[PDB]
Amino acid sequence: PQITLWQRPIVTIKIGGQLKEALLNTGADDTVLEEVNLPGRWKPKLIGGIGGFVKVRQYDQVPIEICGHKVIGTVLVGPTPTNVIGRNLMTQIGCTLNF
Amino acid sequence: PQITLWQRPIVTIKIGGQLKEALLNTGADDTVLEEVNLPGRWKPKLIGGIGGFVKVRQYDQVPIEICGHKVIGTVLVGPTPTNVIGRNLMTQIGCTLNF
Amino acid sequence: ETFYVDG
Repeated sequence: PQITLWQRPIVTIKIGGQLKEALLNTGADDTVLEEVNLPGRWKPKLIGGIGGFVKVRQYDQVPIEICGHKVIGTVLVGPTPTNVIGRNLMTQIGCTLNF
Repeated sequence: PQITLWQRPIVTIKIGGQLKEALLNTGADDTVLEEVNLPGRWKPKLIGGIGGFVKVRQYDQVPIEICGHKVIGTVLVGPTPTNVIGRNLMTQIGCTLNF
Repeated sequence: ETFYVDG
């Protein structure tokens, strides 16, 4: 699709057998999602850094469907004010900024 | 333009007679820039909200050139870890997400 | 530095 930015670019995603919504966020390096139970291995990762750090679980090479595109990438799982699709997954779906 | 997202989408902008760099951030509603001295009227605005709020100066209808496109929009001025072009100005330049 | 934002 071509998505205009008058509203927040929220899309449907399929992850870990669940249907969720998340924000396509070009200002975010990584993808952070809450309330998902993913199978397989993980390691803790410290993110943010303003006021302290937030610890999340890093799962590598996670199959995820983003607005109909089945891709693979790292997903950080932890509490997040809004589910975020970061550049790491936007590259996978071939998402570009155009003007 | 077409900008891929393998790196952070940093572009050159001209604002208040200065040349700056800023991040094209589809996850941000508003544009926030630091170390710019804009002429004309402003009013305080509270932004953020995690851990407290940050107070910035809101300037409306500011002429700004973003990656060669001369547009007008609201610019918030205050300390920001990185200069951000938010959706409010991406709509003005006709910037879309495409995949 | 993931970013986003409101206010």
